[PDB]
Amino acid sequence: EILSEQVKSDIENSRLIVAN
Amino acid sequence: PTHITIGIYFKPELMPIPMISVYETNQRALAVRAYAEKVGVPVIVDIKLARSLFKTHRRYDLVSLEEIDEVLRLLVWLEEVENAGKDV
Repeated sequence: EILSEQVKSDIENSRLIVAN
Repeated sequence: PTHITIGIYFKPELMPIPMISVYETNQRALAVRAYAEKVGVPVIVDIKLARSLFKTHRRYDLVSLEEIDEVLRLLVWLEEVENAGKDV
């Protein structure tokens, strides 16, 4: 699958995600 | 990019300025959204802001003075919103 454990971790540690 | 996903890290205990934690487009953007939803990290669909952070910043930058005030407003807003729901 397409998200590495690094990015998963980065998401977990974010306050928010801004999206379009 | 037809989809964009920008992540904001903010922990003032550690560091005063927020950071671009996540930076992805298209499929990877869709997967970031699905993963934040799964894992409970809030997703704010703000087209102008997504678009301009995408243009101005890169993964692991600090948020620059150009966009800092807008990002800070989003962060305060999110905190207020959490607090409104934290007592109910």
